[PDB]
Amino acid sequence: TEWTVDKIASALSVLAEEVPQNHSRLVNFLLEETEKRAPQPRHLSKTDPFAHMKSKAIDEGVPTMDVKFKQHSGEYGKSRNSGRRFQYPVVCIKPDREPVPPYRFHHAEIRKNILALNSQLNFVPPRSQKIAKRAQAEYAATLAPYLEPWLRKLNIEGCTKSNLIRFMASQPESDDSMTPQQKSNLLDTYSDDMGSPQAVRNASMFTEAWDRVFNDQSKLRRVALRDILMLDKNVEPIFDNKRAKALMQKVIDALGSYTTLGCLICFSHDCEHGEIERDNQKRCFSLEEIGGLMPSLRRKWAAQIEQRQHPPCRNECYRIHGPPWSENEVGTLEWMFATIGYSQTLRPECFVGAILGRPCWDVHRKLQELDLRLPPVEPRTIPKQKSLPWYDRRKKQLMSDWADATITHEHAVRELFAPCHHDGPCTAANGCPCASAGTHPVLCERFCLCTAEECPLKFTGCACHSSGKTCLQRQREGRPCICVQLNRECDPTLCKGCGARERADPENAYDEVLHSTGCQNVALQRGAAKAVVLGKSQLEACGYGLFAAEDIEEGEFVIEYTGELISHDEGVRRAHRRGDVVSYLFTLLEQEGIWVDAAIYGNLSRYINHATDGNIMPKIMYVNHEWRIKFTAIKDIKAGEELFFNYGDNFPNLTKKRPLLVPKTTQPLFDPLSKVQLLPGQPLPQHPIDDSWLLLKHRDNLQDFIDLRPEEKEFLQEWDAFILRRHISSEQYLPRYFLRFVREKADWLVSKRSRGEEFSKLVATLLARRVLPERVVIEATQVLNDARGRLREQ
Amino acid sequence: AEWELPRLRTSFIFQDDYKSQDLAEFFDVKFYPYSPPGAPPVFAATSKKHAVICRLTQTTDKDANPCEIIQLIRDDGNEANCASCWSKDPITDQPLLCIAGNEGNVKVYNVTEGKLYRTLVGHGGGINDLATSPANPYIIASASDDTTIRIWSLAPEHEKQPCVCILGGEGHSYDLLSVAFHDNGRYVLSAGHDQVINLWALPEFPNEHMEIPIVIYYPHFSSSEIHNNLVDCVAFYGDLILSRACHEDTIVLWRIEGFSSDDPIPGPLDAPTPTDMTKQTRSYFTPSRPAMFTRLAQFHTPDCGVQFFMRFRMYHVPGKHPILAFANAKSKTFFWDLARFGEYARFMADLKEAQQSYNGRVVVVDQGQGISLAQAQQVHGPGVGVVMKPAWLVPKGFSRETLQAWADMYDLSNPVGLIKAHRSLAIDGAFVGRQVGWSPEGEWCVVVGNGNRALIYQRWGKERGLGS
Ligand SMILES: [Zn+2]
Ligand SMILES: [Zn+2]
Ligand SMILES: [Zn+2]
Ligand SMILES: [Zn+2]
Ligand SMILES: [Zn+2]
Ligand SMILES: [Zn+2]
Ligand SMILES: [Zn+2]
Ligand SMILES: [Zn+2]
Repeated sequence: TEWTVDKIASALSVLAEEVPQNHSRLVNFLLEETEKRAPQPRHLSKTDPFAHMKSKAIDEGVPTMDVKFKQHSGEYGKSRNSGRRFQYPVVCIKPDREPVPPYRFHHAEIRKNILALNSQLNFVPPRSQKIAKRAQAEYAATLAPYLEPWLRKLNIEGCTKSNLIRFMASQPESDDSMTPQQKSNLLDTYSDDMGSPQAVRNASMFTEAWDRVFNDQSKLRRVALRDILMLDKNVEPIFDNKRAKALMQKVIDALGSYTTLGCLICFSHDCEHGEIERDNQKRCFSLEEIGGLMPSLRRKWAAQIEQRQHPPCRNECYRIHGPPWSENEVGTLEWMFATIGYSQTLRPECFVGAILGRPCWDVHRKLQELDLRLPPVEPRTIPKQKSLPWYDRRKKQLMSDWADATITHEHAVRELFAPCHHDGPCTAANGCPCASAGTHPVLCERFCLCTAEECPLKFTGCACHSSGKTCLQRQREGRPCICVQLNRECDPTLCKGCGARERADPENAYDEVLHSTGCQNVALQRGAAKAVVLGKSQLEACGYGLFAAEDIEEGEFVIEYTGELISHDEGVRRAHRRGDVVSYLFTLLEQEGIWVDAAIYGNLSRYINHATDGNIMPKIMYVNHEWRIKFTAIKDIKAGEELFFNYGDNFPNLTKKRPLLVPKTTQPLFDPLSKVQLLPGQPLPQHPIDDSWLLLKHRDNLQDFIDLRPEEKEFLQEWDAFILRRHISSEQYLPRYFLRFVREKADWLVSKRSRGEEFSKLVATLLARRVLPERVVIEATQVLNDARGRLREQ
Repeated sequence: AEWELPRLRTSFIFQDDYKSQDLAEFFDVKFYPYSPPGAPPVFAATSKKHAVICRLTQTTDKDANPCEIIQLIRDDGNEANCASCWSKDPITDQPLLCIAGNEGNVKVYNVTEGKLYRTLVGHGGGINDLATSPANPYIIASASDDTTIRIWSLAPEHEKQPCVCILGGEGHSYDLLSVAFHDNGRYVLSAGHDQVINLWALPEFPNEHMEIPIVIYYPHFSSSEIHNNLVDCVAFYGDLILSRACHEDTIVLWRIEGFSSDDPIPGPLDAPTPTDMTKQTRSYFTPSRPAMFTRLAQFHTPDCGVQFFMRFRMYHVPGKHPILAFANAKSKTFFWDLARFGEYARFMADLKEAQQSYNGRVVVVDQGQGISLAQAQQVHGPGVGVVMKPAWLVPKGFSRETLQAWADMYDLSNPVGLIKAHRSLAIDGAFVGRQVGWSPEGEWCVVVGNGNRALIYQRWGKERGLGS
C-alpha cells in the first residue's frame, strides 16, 4: 500500500491483458452463434428450371459473340493449354419503357416552409485529425467499462471514479477544455475535496500512470484517463448545451418553459419560427423575445384596472358555498391568480378547482387564507404624438412620399429585430428598433407591445369593404388596399371590413362562393393552390416541368414556393456537398440572409422552369410575421400548358459571390411519388401531405432538452403534436383550436396530475398575453370538471 | 473434407462488348437461388451489355470444361449495366433475371424463353446495386445515384404500381453503391459515396394495389464512422455487419450494439432523428456513455489501391463452414474459413493448458490421421501431455515465426489488427475483382472482373487423372 506511478502503471499493464483476451472470446462467441444460425434456402422450386436448356455453343444472320475458355489444375492454377474459343448466338432484348427524367433525392411535400439546422461538411464529391480522433474514441469506449472493475481490484485509497473526476477538474488542462459554468456544475456533483493527503496523492499518481500506459503519444489507439471520465453519465450532461432555459418571481420561474419556447405566431413549443444560431442553438420567437412575462402581464393589468364600472362552476362553486395542499397545488393557485389578474368575469377558484382535483370552495378557502398580493400597477399615461405625414392609422391609408419614408414594404432590405417592448413612445430617443434600427422606420406590428392608440407607427389593417371582390392589386375603388401596397396579405384580426377573417381560414379554403367576393389578398393563408401536374418539360435540356391541370385566369394565385429555410453559409455548404461548385436557392430575405431550398422538401413549384416571357410571377409577401413566396398568373393559362417564370435574380450563385383531371398534353405526365405515367382524363392525383416524419422531429427536439422535466416534455409534446398540424399563423384561430384540444384531450388531461398542472401553465401564459379569451377558460373548466366526473367510474 | 478451400479450375474471357478493345468488365455474378437441392448450379454474369448464363457440372476429366453457356442475352437498348439479382415469375415460377444500369431502369428478363418480363421505372439516376429479399423472392431493392433505395414487388397485386417503398429523407446525401437485405427480409443496409452506412426497417406491405409507395424518412441506425472513405459493399452476416471502403484494404466485421433479429421489428416512428448535427452515429437499438457500434475484426485485403466498386461474398449455409471470399485490384483472390478461428483458439488453449499441467513436457500430433487423443496417450502414458493440432496449421515446440504466422491468420484479439487471408490465389495477368458468387452447395466460387474475365474456383472436385 505504498504506491508509486511505476507500481500503478505496472499493475495497469497486467490488468490490461484481459482486454484482447475478452475481445477474442467475444468475436469467437459471436462467430460461433452466427454459424449456428445459418438460414435454410427458401422458396425452392420443385424442379430444376434450367434442366431442358443445352449449351448454346455453335457447332445465319444471328448476332454472335466469342468466349475463350481455359482449364486449370494443381495448387498453382496452371493452365492445361492456351485455351479453346467458341462462338455463341445472342438473344437481343429491348426495354419497353424509357426512364423518368433525372432527379436527385426523394422529393417530399411540405405544407409550409420548415427551418433547417446548420449541417457539417463531412464529405465533398483536417482529415488526419478526424481519423485519429475516431480511432481514439473507439479505444476509449473499449476501455471505459474496465475502469471501475480495475479500480475495485487495485483498491487504492482515493482512486475512485468520483475522485479521479475531481482530480481531472482541478488540473490545468481543464482550463484548456472547460468553461466557468461547467466547472460550477462539476463541483456541485463532486466538490473539490479529494480526501486525505494520501488520497490526493494516489489519484494524481493513478492519472499519471494511466496516461503512461494508455496515452502513449506513439500510438494511434491512445486514450487519456480524462477521455474516459468525460464519458461518465454524470459528467457528460454538464458539457451538454441543449438547454431550453416575491410572488412574481415564483410565477415567472414557474411559467419559464412556456414563455421561453412558446411561439408567438403558431403557439407550438418546437416549430419553424425563430432563429438558428451557427452552433444550432435556437432563439425561439417567444415571450422572452419581447421581455418575458412581466411587460405583457403588466399591460394586461393596467388595461384590466382601466375598465371601471357566468353560471357558477359545477364543482361545488364558491359562488354558492365558500386535505393538505402541496406546494405544487399552491404554486398552481398562484400563477393562475397572477395571470387571471384583475378580471371582472373570470376567477381562479373554479378553473384551479378543475385543474386540481379540488372543490371550488376549497381553493377559495386556501385562496382567502393565503391572501396573495398583486404588485401595484401605475396608470400608464400615453404621451400624445403627431401622426406621421406618410401613414394615417385611423383612415388606414398611406399618403405623400411613403415609399421614400419607410422600408415596411421592401422585404429584400429588411432585417429582423425583436418586436419592440420598451416602455415609452416608439422613437429613436427610446431605442425603438421599429422607428430606428433600420435605414428608415418600419411600422410597429401586432407583437409590438405598443397599442394603436399610443403609437403612430402601429399597423391597423386595411379599410377595404365590398360586396364584390376587394383588396386587389389594381383596386377599382379609387382608394387602394394598404395591405396590397405594403406587399403583405390581410390580417384576419385587423382587416375587419374585407372578410379576411373568414377567407384566411383554411377551413373555408374550398368555399368558392365565399372567395368569389371580399378579400382577394389572403391566398397564402387560404392555402388552396391551382390544380397542377408534374411532367417532362417541353424545353430540351430541362428535365421536369410543371403543367396547369385547370384553366388559370390572369391575376389568380397559382402556388406557393415552399422549402427549407437556410442561411447563406448553409447554402454554400449544401452546394459544395452536392458537387455543383444545379443548386437553386430562392432568396427570401436578401439582407437578413434567408434562402428557401426545395432540393428535398418543398412542393411542385420546385419544378417550374425558367422562361424570359413567363406566364407566372413570384412575389415575396409578409404574412402574419412570416415571409412567404407566392406565384401569380400574369397571363391566362389553359389546362395542359406548362408554367414558367423569369428566374431573374431570385437564385443567386452563393459561392461565386368540374372534377380535376389529368390534362391532354404532348409531354408525358407523372405521379410525383410513384412516378407512374398519368393518362389524360384520369382523376388527377392529389395525395394528402404526409407529415408524421416532421412531427417526429419536433417531438424529439423537445425530448432532447436537458433542463426540461419529463412531466413538462410529456405535455409540451402532446400540445405540439396537436397544434403543429393546424399550421396557425393568426391568433384569430387559436381559441377554436384551444377548445378542440381541451375536448379531445379532456380524459387524458384529468388522468394524471402533472398534465393538468402543465396545461394550466400554458393557459396562464396565453392569458398573460391576452391571446386566449376569458370565455374559453370558463368553458374549459366545464370540460375538465365533466371529464373528472366521468372518471369517478374508478 | 470439411476444411478444404477452393482452387482455380476454369477461367474464361468473354468478347469485349464496350468497344477501345478491352475496357469491358463483368460487374456482377449471381448464382440462381431457387433450384431444387442438388440441381446443377447456374449463375449469371453481367457485363455492361450482356448477361452470360452458365451451368456448372462437376467432371471426372481434369481437361474437360465444367462450364457451359446456356443463355446469352444482350441489352439491346442504350443502358450500360452493372447490377443484377434473381427473382421468379409469381404465376409460372420461371427464373427472372433483373438487370439495371446507368439509365435508372431495372429490366426483368424471362431468361429461359429469352424475352422481357417487364421494366421497373422510377429512379432518378443510374442504379449501382440490386438485392432480392431472402424472405420474399418477389421483393427486390435497388440502390441509385439518385441517393434513394426503391423497394419493388413483382407480386401480381402490385403490377400496376410496383414500387412499394422508398428509403428517402436525409439519411443519404450522395450516390449509393450497395444495398443488402437481412435474412428476415425486414432490415435493409445501404451505403455509398457519402460514407454513411444506414440500417432501415421495412414495414409490412399490403397484398393489394398501392397507389403510392410507403416513404421511409429515417434509418433506425446510421453511421459515417465505421469507415473513413466511401463505402462500396455492405452485408449482414447473421446479425453482424460486413463492409468495406475505398483506400482501406480491409473488410470490417462489426456489430450494432443492441441489435438482434429476435426482437420485434421497430416501426418507422421509433427511428432516431438528427436533432444534434454534430453526431455522426445515431441508433434506435442502443441498450458511462455507450458506443453504438463495436468494431470486431478486419480481414486484410491488400492491394485494392484506389479502386472502388469491389464486392466480397460470404458462403453461409447450415452445416457447412462459413467462407469469406474477395478478389483485390492486383490479381489475387482471398479466402477465409471462419471456422478456422475457433479451432485455432481451441488448439492454443489446449496447448497452453498442457504446458502448465506438464511443466512444458507436451507432444503435438496432427488430427486427420489414424491417431486419436487416446492412441497417442497410449504411446507415452500419463507422463506426457498430448495436444491435437489441426492439420491445416503448418509451421515454417514451435518457433516464434510459426506462432506469428498462425496469429496473423487466426488471432481475433485485436479489432484494428489485420487478419491475413487463409488462402491467397494468384490470378494470371492484370485483374481487378468486381464481384464474387458461391454455388448453393459451396463447391463452386466464381470471381468476375475487368477484361470481361470470369475465374471459376472449385473444391470437392471429382477429377481422376488426365483425360486428354
Ligand atoms: Zn412557430
Ligand atoms: Zn366555481
Ligand atoms: Zn417601439
Ligand atoms: Zn414596434
Ligand atoms: Zn409602436
Ligand atoms: Zn384591403
Ligand atoms: Zn388588409
Ligand atoms: Zn383584405
